Amino acid sequence: GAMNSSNYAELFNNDIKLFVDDTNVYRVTVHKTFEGNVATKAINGCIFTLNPKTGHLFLKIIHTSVWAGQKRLSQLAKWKTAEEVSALVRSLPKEEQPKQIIVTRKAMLDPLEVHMLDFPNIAIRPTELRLPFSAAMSIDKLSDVVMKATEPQMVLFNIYDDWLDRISSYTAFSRLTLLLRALKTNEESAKMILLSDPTITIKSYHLWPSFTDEQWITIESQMRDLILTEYGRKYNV
Amino acid sequence: MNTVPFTSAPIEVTIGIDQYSFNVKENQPFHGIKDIPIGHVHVIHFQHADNSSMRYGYWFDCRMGNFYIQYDPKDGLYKMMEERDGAKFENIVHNFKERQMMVSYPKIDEDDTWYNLTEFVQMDKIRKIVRKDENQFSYVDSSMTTVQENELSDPAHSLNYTVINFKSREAIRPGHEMEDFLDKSYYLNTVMLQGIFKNSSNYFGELQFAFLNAMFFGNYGSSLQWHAMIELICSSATVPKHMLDKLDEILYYQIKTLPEQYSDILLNERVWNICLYSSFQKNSLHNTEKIMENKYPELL
Ligand SMILES: Cc1ccsc1C(=O)NN
Ligand SMILES: Cc1ccsc1C(=O)NN
Ligand SMILES: Cc1ccsc1C(=O)NN
Repeated sequence: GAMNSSNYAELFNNDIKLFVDDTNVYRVTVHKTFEGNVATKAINGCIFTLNPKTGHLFLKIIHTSVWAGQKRLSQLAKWKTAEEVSALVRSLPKEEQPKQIIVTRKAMLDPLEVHMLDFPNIAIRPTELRLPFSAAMSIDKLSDVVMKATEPQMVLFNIYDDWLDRISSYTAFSRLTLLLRALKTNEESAKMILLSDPTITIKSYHLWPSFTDEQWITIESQMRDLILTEYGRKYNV
Repeated sequence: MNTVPFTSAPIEVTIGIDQYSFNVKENQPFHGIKDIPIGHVHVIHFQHADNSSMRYGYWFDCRMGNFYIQYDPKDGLYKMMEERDGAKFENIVHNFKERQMMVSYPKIDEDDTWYNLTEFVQMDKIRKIVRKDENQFSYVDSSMTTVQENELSDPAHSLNYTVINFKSREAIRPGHEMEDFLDKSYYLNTVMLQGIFKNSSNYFGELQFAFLNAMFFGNYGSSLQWHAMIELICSSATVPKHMLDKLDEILYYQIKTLPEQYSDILLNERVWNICLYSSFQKNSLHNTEKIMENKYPELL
C-alpha cells in the first residue's frame, strides 16, 4: 500500500523501484494581457523519475510544444507523465524494469495505473512522505538543461554524483532530501550555503560541490539550521 | 392468470411475491398464490421467522411450466419444483381454489410497478446469469457471490453477471488511455453494447435483474453490478438518446420502489452523487434526479 516512515528502509533494499514526481511537468508564468485580462504562458518542464537506491535520475524534459492546442492542461499533464513513465519502463530491459513505482502525488495513481495495465506485476503506490522533489529545478545543471531544450528529450542524471563511494544509499537519500528541503524552504540561503567557499567547486561531471566528509557534516548542519530557522520566521517561534 | 400451489407451510415464514409480502404461521392452512399475472417474470421469496439469515427465492415465468413449492425438512427450505403431469396439477390446484386456501396476487389495476421494474427482464437471460440448467426457474439468495467477486468460491452457486471493470484492458484502448478512462463511451457502446449484450434491451434487463436481487435478497454483489451498470452509462459522453430516456424511467421506478429504510445499504453515495451532479449525463436524468432529491436528500 502507501509508503511512510514505518517502511522507510524498503527504499534501499534490492527490489528495483522508482519515485515519480510530476510537480514540474506543467509550469506556467501568469501575466496580464493588453486588455487587462490574465493569461498563462507555459515554460519547459520535466518529469522527475528517481531510483533511490542508485541515484539514477531519468529526467524527461517536457517541451512547451506538447501543450499546443490542448485543453485542461493540468489534467493532461498527469496523463502525459504516466505515458512517458510507461514508455520509459517499456524501453528498459526486463531485468532493469521496476517492481514498484511510487508517485509523490495521489492524483498520479489512476493515470499511471491505466497506462501500466500491461504490467500487472508492477505495483503503483502512493506515499505519505512529503518529499521535496519539486525543488529539483533549484539544481543549476538540471534547470539549465530543461530551459535550453528545444524539443522533447530524456537526459540520464545521477543525483548522488559519487557519494555512494563513501556512504550508503540510505544516507545519500537523507542528504538529498535535506538539500532539497532547504532549497524549497529558502532557495537563496540554501544556495549561498552551498557555494559560499570558492575553493569547493562543482566538477564539470558533478551536479553538487566536491565536499569532504567533514565539510558535508558542516553543510548538513547549516541546512538543518536554515530549515529550523525558516520554520521560525514563517511561524514566529 | 396462473397459480404457484404449496404442498403445505410447516414453518413460520414471511413470503414475498414480487413487491408484495405476507406472513404465514407455522402449520397454517396455506396452499399458495393464485391470480399471478401472465406476461411477466416473477420472483417468490422467503424469510424464515426463526432465522432471518438467508433471504432466498426463485425467479420463474408461469408460461414455461407448472411450478409448486414444497418444504424440504432435510435441507430446511421451501423448494420450487416443476410438476410435469399437467392433469394432476390441474386436479390438485382446483381443489385448493375451491377450499379457498390461496392468497390472491394483489395487483391494483392502475399499477404498472412490476412491469416497470421488469420491462427488459427475460427468463432465458436470468438462466444464463444463474446456471442450473435442469430447472426452468432460478434460485437466488442473500449470500451468493458474483463471478467478479470470485476473481478478487463455488462456481456453480455464482451469479454470472457481465464483468465490468473500468481499469481493465477491455475498457481501455492502447493509446487512448486518458480518453477512454475519462469518457467511457468506447467501453459502453463498442465493447459492451455491440460486443457483449448486442442491444440495450439486454443491458437494461441485466441492470434490472441486478437491482431486484439487491432489493429482495440484500445481495451485495448484485448491488455492486447495478451501480456499475449505471455508472458506465453516466460516465459515457456519447449515449443514444433513447437509452438515456429509458434509463431515467428505469431508475425512477427503482428508486420509487426502494424501501425507505434500506436506502443506506442499497444506495452508493459516491456513484449517485457522481452520476447526478458530475457526470456527462448529469442533466439527462430528470425524473430520477427529482425523485432522489425529494426522497433521499441526505445521501446527496
Ligand atoms: C549527467 C550529468 C551531466 C552533468 S553532471 C551529471 C551528473 O548526473 N553527474 N552526476
Ligand atoms: C518551513 C518548513 C520547513 C520544513 S517543512 C516547512 C513547511 O512550511 N511545511 N508546510
Ligand atoms: C402442491 C402440488 C400442486 C401441484 S403438484 C403438487 C404436489 O404436491 N405434487 N406435485
